[PDB]
Amino acid sequence: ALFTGIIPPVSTIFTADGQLDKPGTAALIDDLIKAGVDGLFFLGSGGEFSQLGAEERKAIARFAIDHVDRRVPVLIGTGGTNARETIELSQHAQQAGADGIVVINPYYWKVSEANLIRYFEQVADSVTLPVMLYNFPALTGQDLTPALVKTLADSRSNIIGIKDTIDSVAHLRSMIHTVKGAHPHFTVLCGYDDHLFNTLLLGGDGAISASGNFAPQVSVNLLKAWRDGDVAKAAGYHQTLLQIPQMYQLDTPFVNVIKEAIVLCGRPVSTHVLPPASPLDEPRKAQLKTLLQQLKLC
Amino acid sequence: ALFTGIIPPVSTIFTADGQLDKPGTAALIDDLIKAGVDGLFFLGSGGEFSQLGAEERKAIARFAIDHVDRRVPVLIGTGGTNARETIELSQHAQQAGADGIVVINPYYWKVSEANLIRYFEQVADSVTLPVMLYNFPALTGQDLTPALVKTLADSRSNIIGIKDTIDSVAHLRSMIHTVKGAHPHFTVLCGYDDHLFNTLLLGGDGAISASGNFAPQVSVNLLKAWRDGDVAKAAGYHQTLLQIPQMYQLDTPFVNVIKEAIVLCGRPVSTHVLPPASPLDEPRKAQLKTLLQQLKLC
Amino acid sequence: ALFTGIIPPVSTIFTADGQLDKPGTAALIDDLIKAGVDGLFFLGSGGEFSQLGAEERKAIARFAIDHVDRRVPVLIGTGGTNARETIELSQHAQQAGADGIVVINPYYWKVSEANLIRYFEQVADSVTLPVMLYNFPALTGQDLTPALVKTLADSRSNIIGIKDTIDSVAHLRSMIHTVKGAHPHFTVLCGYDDHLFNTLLLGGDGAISASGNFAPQVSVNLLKAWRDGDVAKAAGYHQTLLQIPQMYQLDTPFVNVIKEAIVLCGRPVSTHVLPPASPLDEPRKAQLKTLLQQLKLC
Amino acid sequence: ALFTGIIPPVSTIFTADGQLDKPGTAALIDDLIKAGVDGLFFLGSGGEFSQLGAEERKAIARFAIDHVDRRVPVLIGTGGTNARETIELSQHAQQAGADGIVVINPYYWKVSEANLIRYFEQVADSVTLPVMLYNFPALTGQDLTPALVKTLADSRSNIIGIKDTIDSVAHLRSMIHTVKGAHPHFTVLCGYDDHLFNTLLLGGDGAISASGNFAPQVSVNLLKAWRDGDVAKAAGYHQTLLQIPQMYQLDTPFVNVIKEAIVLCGRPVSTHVLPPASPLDEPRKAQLKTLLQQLKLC
Repeated sequence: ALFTGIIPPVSTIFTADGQLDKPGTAALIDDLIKAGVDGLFFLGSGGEFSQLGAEERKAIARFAIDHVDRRVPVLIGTGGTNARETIELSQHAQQAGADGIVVINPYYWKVSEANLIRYFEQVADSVTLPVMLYNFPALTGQDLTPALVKTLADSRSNIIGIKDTIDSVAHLRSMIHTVKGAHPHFTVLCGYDDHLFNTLLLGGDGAISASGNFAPQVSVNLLKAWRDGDVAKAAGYHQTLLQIPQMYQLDTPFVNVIKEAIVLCGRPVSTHVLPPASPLDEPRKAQLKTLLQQLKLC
Repeated sequence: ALFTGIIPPVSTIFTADGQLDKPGTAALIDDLIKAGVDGLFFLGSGGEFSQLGAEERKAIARFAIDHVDRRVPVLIGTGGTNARETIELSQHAQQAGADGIVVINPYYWKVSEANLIRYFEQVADSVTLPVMLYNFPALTGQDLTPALVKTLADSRSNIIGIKDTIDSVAHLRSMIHTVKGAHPHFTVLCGYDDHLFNTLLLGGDGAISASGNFAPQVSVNLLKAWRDGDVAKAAGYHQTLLQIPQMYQLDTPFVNVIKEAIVLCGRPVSTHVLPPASPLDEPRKAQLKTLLQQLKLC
Repeated sequence: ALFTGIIPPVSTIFTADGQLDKPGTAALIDDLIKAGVDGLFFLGSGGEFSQLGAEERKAIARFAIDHVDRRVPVLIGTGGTNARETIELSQHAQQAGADGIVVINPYYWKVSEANLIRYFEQVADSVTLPVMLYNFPALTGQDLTPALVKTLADSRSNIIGIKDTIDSVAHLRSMIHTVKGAHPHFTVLCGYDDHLFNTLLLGGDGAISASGNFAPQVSVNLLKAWRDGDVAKAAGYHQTLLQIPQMYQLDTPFVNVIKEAIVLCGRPVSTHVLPPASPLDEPRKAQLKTLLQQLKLC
Repeated sequence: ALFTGIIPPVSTIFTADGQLDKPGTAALIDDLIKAGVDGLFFLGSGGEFSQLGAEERKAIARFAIDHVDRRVPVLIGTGGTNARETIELSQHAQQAGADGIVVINPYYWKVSEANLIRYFEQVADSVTLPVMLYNFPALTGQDLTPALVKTLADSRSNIIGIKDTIDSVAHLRSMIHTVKGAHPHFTVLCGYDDHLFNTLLLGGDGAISASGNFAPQVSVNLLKAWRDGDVAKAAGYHQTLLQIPQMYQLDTPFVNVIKEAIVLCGRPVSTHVLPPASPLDEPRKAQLKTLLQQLKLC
């Protein structure tokens, strides 16, 4: 099984001019690797892919992949509405030395199931790289059901996992049973912090979640405990992870929260986010601080 | 009141290599002007804006505005998820000689109301051109309520109309009462064929709907009858417009249907559509044909 | 085709004790018959069926049927969540002299399609009377799709119509094509005032809508103009019907608004509504009056 | 803090005549008490309250309370759509010897926030008994938000808890923070098996879930291990509770499954369920058995 464990959706750090902050992004990558994460996912939802252009995405992926310099596995999110661009971005990631790609379903038109299967088979066929599906139905308006994912796993041997982003035990349980019952080594990662423990107890593989950025040690330690057979210890970390997502309510989009949390937990970076996101105000920044306090994360 | 009447969401015609087909899209523009439409909207949902890159969108806008050569008012859809690019596209449209822009709300993240208002005020401020809002909640997953639209119309004097794309008499009626009650010259256009008659009877302004492409005369004739005070004749056309939308069920996305309907109703163009959309099969094409024949549209 | 034209969902008039007001309900019934309605529907949604017990419902139906004394067709709404109670109420309706029953799908559990079909088949089999289905998904949380309705009409020859209560041209168009395509005399009635004109133009049969209570003449005169082929005259009435539904926003539930409109339009009755509905306040009554005045309904 | 811990939504056992099976129901009640549950909740969703009439409900409550004979706390589910009936049933429960009532929001009309508050306030004023709210938005179409629940707790001091029936970590977390932050001894009980562990870790109080009927020891043993500070032993039971809910997919509604699981697990009763539920077929009963085998529940 590929891309198991704790794989944070890394924030892209920008300067006040809205340009890739290389020193800041590099420093975050290095903090993460040292914290013992199992890989790194650039240009996910939290990486701000949907607010960046194609050439910015390429320059960021290239910088990120080069800086990681093969210390851990690197995933690049290459999805969008423009299918020709998805292929372009996917082929670029392979060429640039990425280890896999993460592909969201098209999220403007909710395309027919025939067109959807066709779309994923086309992007899978454009690269020799492993492909991770990305389900985030709150944003897309179109669920990748366990049956559809099994159909895709059946069709293409490089479709090898899913980031399932949903506040639903049922969806995760059903994803694991249906897809991993057919394909034991297909990887299921939850996209929310507070589902990581259940995902592992269900037979899934880890998490790609926001708190990987500012509190990686919690998910890293939970995974270690679980793999060590120390379930009480794992549950202690899960208790923290249960409370973290309160902070995400502070703004929508909450990419600003995540970066402000990185700063508060001890890594000074610029916290600039791209429009239509906006800076987090001082009150809500203070609120974020007391929440991290109250969880001993800072 | 700007941009009233019948304003088709013009299909972008592509060659089989997926490049702008210039003769084909010129031919379509010319068909539409001659059919007596009150304006033309390029790069809406049916224009395939979400499947095109920024530089493609610019070159298409340029070609289209140029070809129209001011014979009617021209609208360009400049929206997306990347707000910096929306501003870039909006400024390009103004520079290229468009008469207005149409701006959909961001449709990946469903941004907070504060961020949404801020987004629309920033793009409105980026141009000196009139701005039409674009509501399509079935695709965006975020409705632009009548109260929100009224707030925006209050905030910016260049936010001057809305394309309201919803199968809902209540939404339209409430959009007209709430916004036009405050701003009598604010333009409300429905985005569905089968609501044009109701939109007019409610005190709204016209339609930007797909059948504008292949059966413009029905809408143009309805509007002429309505403005002439001949309501039985308008309702005659409405009866045809009530039935047209059956064809949109044939595929999803149904941009392929619209282009095949252009061909069947007498204008030979490539049908090529961009991925993730795909060619309409011979069976559903035959179904389209009997439907159009049915309605005496070919 | 059974139960076509204008069939008001008659309000049940209650004294302040919460008991059936016989003189008041009688007076309403007689006004409606004199107005030229094609039938009367008791204990629909606007009839407060879900706020009444089985024995109260039996008493109301009996009173209502006897008072109509066969001068128009009578429908009784017999649905709920307790299916044994549905059969009891449906058989009582036939025994009491009703001409048909109107049955909503169960609206607590959204029961499986197999259980749903079985439910409608058992109730249809419990009586020898015409059975009209009732779709109201905003309240039930379970749409009766055109396909399912067609399956039910195929299955049982006394399943002969539907009240389709939805603000959707598509749902009404599709119900007409799918079900009436297979069953030419299957009756489709819209449940909203502002869809009556479109329903008739689509090939459907009439309406069961709240405004039949306080402004029956608008719908009655629309239907008459349409059957006379005076479409312009019909569309004039439709313009009033387009506007009426702004009053239903004044409260939820809005049975109070409907009874207050009855009084305002010239028929003094108790306004009492059953819990959890409550009295309309004075300011909202004043708003309602100016609306009715406005539309020259009083 | 009232009604904490494990409180099964007791199945109502019916003979094939659709009548209360007193020996069967009494045997179930005794198994549950002997298993060490913290209380018993009759006429919840799984108790078929919505398929029963007022007088049937009174007879069941009375029988249940008398048979329990004060050995554990007894809750009666008194809600419905008919508010007058709710008051009747709520007052009867106090009179019959119940320790508390559990009241769902009205589920036909989604009544205004003002009507809803008034509703809960008037049922809580009709009794001197503790009142538990019941949130089940998948069925009701109307969520009881943490803010509304806190408003109700602020308003009436006998409104002392909630059954929150939702597959959502966020809704449970936010209910606990909002309501228990203002009212430390307000009880939050999850309605799903697979949320019991999370509910306790969040600072909530227990569960009312279907598996309390056929596998009460799993929840009882989870709660005991947690209160003993044996978190690893609690997590082991949670792993079973994670997997149990695949059985509820076997039918909708799934009250049949629950009764068949009671039989399979060692207690022979009528499985009769009330229409529009139906018998579980032989294939699905076999599936259920292999699920219970596989979790060592029988």
